Amino acid sequence: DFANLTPCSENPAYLAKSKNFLNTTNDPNSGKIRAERYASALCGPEGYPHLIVDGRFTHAGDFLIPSILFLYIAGWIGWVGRSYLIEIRESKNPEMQEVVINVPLAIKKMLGGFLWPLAAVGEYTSGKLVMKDSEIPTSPR
Amino acid sequence: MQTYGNDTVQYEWWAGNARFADQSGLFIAAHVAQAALTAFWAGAFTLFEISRFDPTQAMGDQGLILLPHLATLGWGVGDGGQIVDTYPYFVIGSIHLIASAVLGAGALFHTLRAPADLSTLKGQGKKFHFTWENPQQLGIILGHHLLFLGAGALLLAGKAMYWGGLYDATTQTVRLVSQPTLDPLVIYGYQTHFASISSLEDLVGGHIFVGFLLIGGGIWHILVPPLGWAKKVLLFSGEAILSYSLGGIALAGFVAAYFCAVNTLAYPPEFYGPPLAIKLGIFPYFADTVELPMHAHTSRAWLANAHFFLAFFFLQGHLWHALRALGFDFKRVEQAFDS
Amino acid sequence: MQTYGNDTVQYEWWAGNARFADQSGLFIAAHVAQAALTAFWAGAFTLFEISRFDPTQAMGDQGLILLPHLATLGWGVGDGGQIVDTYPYFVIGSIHLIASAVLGAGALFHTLRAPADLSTLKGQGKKFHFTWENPQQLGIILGHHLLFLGAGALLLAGKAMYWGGLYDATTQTVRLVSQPTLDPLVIYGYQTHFASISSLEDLVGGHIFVGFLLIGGGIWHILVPPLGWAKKVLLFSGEAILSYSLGGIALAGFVAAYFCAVNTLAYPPEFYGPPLAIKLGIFPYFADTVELPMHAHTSRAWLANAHFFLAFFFLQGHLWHALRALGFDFKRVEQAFD
Amino acid sequence: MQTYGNDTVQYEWWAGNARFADQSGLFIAAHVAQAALTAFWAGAFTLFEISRFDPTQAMGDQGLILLPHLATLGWGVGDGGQIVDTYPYFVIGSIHLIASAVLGAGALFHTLRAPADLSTLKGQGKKFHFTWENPQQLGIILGHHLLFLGAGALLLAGKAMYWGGLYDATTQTVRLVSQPTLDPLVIYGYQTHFASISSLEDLVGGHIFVGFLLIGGGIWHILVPPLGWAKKVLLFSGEAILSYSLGGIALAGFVAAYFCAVNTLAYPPEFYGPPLAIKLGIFPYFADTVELPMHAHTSRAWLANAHFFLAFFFLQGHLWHALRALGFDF
Ligand code: CLA
Ligand code: CLA
Ligand code: CLA
Ligand code: CLA
Ligand code: CLA
Ligand SMILES: CC1=C(/C=C/C(C)=C/C=C/C(C)=C/C=C/C=C(C)/C=C/C=C(C)/C=C/C2=C(C)CCCC2(C)C)C(C)(C)CCC1
Repeated sequence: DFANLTPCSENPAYLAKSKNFLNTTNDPNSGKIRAERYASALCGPEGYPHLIVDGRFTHAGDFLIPSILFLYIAGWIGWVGRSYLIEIRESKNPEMQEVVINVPLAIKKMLGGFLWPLAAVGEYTSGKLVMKDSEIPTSPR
Repeated sequence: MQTYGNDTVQYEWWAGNARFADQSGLFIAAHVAQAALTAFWAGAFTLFEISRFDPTQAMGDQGLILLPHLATLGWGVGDGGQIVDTYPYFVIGSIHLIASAVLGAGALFHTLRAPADLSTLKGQGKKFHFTWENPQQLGIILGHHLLFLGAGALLLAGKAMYWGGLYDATTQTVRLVSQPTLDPLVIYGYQTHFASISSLEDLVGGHIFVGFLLIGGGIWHILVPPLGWAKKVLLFSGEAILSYSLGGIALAGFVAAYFCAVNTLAYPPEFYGPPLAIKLGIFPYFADTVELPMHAHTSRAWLANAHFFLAFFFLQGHLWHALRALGFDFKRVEQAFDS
Repeated sequence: MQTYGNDTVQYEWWAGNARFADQSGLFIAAHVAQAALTAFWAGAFTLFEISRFDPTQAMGDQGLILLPHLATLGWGVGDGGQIVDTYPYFVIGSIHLIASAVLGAGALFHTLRAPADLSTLKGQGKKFHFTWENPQQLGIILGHHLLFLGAGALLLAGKAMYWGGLYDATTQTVRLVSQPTLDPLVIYGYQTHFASISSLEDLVGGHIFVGFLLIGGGIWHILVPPLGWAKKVLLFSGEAILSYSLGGIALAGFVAAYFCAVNTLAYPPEFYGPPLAIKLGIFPYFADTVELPMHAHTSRAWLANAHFFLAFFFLQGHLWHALRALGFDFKRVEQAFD
Repeated sequence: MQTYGNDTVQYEWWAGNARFADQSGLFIAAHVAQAALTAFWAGAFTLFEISRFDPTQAMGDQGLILLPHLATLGWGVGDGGQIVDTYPYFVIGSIHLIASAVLGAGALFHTLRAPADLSTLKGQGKKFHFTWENPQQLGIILGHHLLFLGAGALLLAGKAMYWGGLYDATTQTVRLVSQPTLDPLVIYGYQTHFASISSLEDLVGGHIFVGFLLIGGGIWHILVPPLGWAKKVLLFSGEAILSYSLGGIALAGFVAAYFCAVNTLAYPPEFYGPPLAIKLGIFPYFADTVELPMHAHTSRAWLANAHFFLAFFFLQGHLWHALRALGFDF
């Protein structure tokens, strides 16, 4: 319920501080736009937006929409980095392709990473994502 | 089902529904369970939102979609467009939910007890065994389904004329219609202004004219097989007939999304809300005219903006299967970008 | 039971109740002990409720569910509905405690003294032996039980017509139903508004029509066994007969949950509580009309919401057992994901 | 007794009373020693409670276990409150002490003079020999024992209206019940509301119908042998016949435990104690509603709570014998 978190539209600490919001960019109304945007959040006793991350879809834009947007991009960086590393491993000189990146091969993989979650599920089902424990270098216990 | 020549396509778990496309008995079992799940949603979510219904507020602003559908048919509505009876919504929400249990049983019957292929069965199930490359069998299936869609449209015309009465959004009351239109010229004139008809006596007469057309169309498809010109120009594969269905129901989705947002007759404003402005941004979306705050989207902005995306992603689903039916391997995209 | 592929399968202690499905003597001993435990609950919780009963408040809000059923019969009130005599409540719970000791006697008799299989007995013990492949013996068991259920429904209408009468809520007094219902057109029309009944005279003639029907089906199943109409369409396995009874009692439990939410005559409002609007959330439930203090749900809401969850899980247990009887081993689902 | 899977078991010192279960002479000697200790407990603890009896105080607070039973029969009671005379209570316990010495004399008589098996001797003495597998003499023993309990209930009928009167808790100057409520319909409906009694004519009339049934069935078991249907369903063994009586005594003990705490007419709170209530839970026990002065429990509390635990341990003691008679386990 967050009884100790008043909304920022009815928070007197935020209302006395939103009129003195500074401009972060060259726009002279940057502090006014931030005052209207942060009014919909939940504020504490010091009039700053406290974010709720527990899983409520009312506060889905606090963490879940950052979570969905991050994991897509971070999955994209990991998947095209993994797929480039697999492709250059089959070449004559796999070592030199890491310090001297085959840039046309890199752009080909990086634009193909928009369908990484469908490619990750399919490669997990095919067994080419996860290696078996018998086929991996192992410490001597 | 498109196999690309390979007779032994195994299919993974994400494409696991493609495994029974050549199996007639399992084709029934998944589709009957779909109708079990469809009638369960018509039953449970009628009973879900009749518990959430507040009779003092308008049901459009509450965010309810199934009670305005039954209220437009003329159940539970008094003389002022309000809701006074919670019982006919409870009966219809119970009748759909019990019929979902009969369908949910018959799907488990066709999964377990009935054979996977109906060619093995002897009796009437051998006549029900359909193959995808048999056009004469598919028109019998199509003609019988056109009979029930024609009987459904005549039942709605029957419900308005005799078995009760429809709602009149102009006079804000439930009105029993009498003697609808019979001239074919006004229905032919309704191709232009289809979304602004504003007349019960032409809506029912249009449903009479399409009810007689679908039943007469189902007579022709049962009695007469495909002639041969349709076999030359249309494909008769498993994914090809699904492609025509996904394309056909995407066009019906786009019409019903547009008809929900601008028409006031079949979607009255005291049951649903104000007629939506056709906005467009990075996607087309029908926005609220009155713009009720706190993310309201008053129950016509949920019907119209879901039946556009579900029509768009069936238009994408029609394009996925028609490309598969015509012979595109879809792995040739990956070899196009290979070195 | 099922015997998947091969026979002589064994069951662990968490599934040990399935070992005596083929044993006729232990099948009696488990079921009679269930009736012993059921009649013990019908007797001891009649005594538990009357020790906790206070006549100052209403009948429904105190959390007593058994004594409203006897008060509906007319065995708790003489006038007003205040429940002034607890003597007919004491004779019922003492009889059910006596009958539970009788049913506790024969249940422990059939698991220690009588043989575990009745096929080794001679005389009348051979005639009581049954197996899950003989429809003629199963028709004998079903026909005799249907005679008892038909006599049970006739004894309610017989008591309502000649031995005191039922409690009628629209007049708030017990009355005689000496003029019964004998026209089956009104019973056939009662398929729709069964739970909106407001006639005690139409209800008693329903149980007359029910009780004359289940003795008609009781007589029919004795002298005529199941035949080729019923053998080809219904499986006769050990779990198959259980599966039909599981969904059969779940269908009865769903009606009894709905009949305990909107009825005012067979569930009077001063005995059980006010009638409930049918709500639905994550799961369906019957919420209270008014919120009683310290969230004490009324006995009508305690009966209807518990019988709904019992009938849902008995439908799910019917689905577990009908799948197990037909041949689904519940391991093909995981093998398709490979 | 039921030998566990063999013919003869050499029982140890701990289970020493299982050794004589097939011996007829020691069966008589041990059982009349139990009756000697029962008559000693009826006799010595009658006089023990007289020596600790103050008539000024309430009789229920002093833990009188045998005095309120003798006050119920009416041996010298007072209508003005406290019981007047003491010598009727003295002579009853003195008679039981005499009979305990007589029964204790028969305990040593059949121990030493008589053999362990009553078949070596003869001359109208072999008729007093029983075998657990023989039904005929066990019906003779059961028929003769029911004749005394039929006469024992008839002795209360002789006491109520030919040899005295019965103390009535309502009138308080006896009742002298001459013609009781001899209704078969009343006693048939009294199977359920037996917790409270409103008239002692139902008690005297109930003892008429019990005693005529007991002397009716007592002379019936004498004439005929046990039937084959009773032989079929009931095991005729030493531990089996013990299990049948241990079930019935534990059934009688649970009724006697319940009847103590709830009855006010034949158990009057003038000299027994105020009534109690059943406290369910982990230990179902009867707790006093009345407040005793310094950490005490009344006589009705002591009778009801002991007989509930004694019938419960007889119920568990019956389960040890009935499972052994059926050979199921241990
Ligand atoms: C509307 C929902 C729906 C419906 C009604 C069906 C119906 C069907 N699917 Mg299915 N499925 C669905 C959703 C659905 N699917 C989704 C969401 C997935 C992806 C997770 C799949 C993936 C899938 C697989 C992997 C396969 C099926 C197959 C089947 C059939 C299994 C029963 C059968 O023929 O017995 C006879 C079946 C067998 C002898 C072998 C299959 C064994 C079990 C019963 C498969 C059940 C998987 C189950 C449906 C997955 C649940 C997904 C979801 C509902 C939670 C049935 C006709 C199977 C099939 O056609 O094989 C012939 C098949 O192998 N399904
Ligand atoms: C009329 C009732 C009925 C009958 C006679 C059977 C009979 C049987 N079923 Mg069962 N089944 C049914 C209904 C029934 N079931 C229901 C309603 C369910 C749904 C949950 C199932 C689900 C089911 C499963 C999942 C399995 C069976 C199994 C079994 C067998 C052994 C059961 C056993 O040993 O119990 C053992 C009992 C326990 C270990 C105790 C568990 C207690 C849980 C926690 C529930 C406790 C009650 C809960 C707190 C609610 C209280 C309600 C309140 C009002 C008091 C036996 C043939 C087994 C079988 O056939 O395969 C071998 C098996 O695996 N059944
Ligand atoms: C409503 C309660 C109910 C009732 C009426 C019964 C009824 C039956 N159970 Mg039981 N059971 C129940 C609940 C119930 N159970 C629950 C919830 C469990 C899970 C803990 C089981 C698990 C269970 C097992 C494991 C076994 C039974 C068996 C027995 C039958 C004979 C017992 C006997 O004489 O042993 C005679 C037994 C033998 C000669 C050898 C089997 C050895 C096992 C370990 C003996 C277990 C018996 C035990 C006392 C039964 C109750 C279990 C538990 C409630 C204490 C009897 C008809 C037995 C059976 O099927 O007979 C073959 C048996 O094996 N049941
Ligand atoms: C009608 C009553 C009755 C009869 C005549 C018998 C007769 C028999 N039982 Mg017994 N039994 C009964 C009731 C009865 N039992 C009860 C009440 C119990 C539950 C406790 C059992 C449980 C039982 C067991 C567990 C055993 C028998 C065995 C025996 C045999 C020998 C007993 C022996 O040597 O005593 C010797 C007695 C003692 C050594 C005394 C026990 C020591 C306790 C702790 C003394 C204190 C008792 C108590 C706390 C005092 C409370 C005083 C208070 C009331 C004021 C004999 C055939 C034995 C048998 O057959 O072997 C397999 C055997 O082991 N029975
Ligand atoms: C109510 C109390 C009571 C009664 C009256 C009985 C009665 C009997 N017991 Mg005893 N006993 C009791 C409780 C009782 N017991 C308890 C609680 C224990 C367990 C500690 C025993 C353990 C016990 C044993 C070990 C045996 C007896 C035996 C005897 C019988 C033969 C005595 C005899 O003839 O002497 C003269 C003795 C003989 C002719 C030979 C018998 C063998 C020995 C010497 C008996 C003496 C054992 C013991 C000291 C007796 C007193 C036990 C206890 C009271 C101190 C006698 C009828 C015997 C029996 O069952 O007879 C076969 C037997 O061997 N008792
Ligand atoms: C084929 C298949 C499948 C599918 C299936 C499904 C998914 C279906 C569903 C089904 C269903 C889903 C059905 C239905 C049912 C229902 C129910 C079960 C319900 C219940 C309830 C009732 C019956 C009642 C109610 C009520 C009323 C009406 C009135 C008021 C009161 C109450 C509430 C009581 C799967 C995938 C799995 C697998 C494979 C095969």
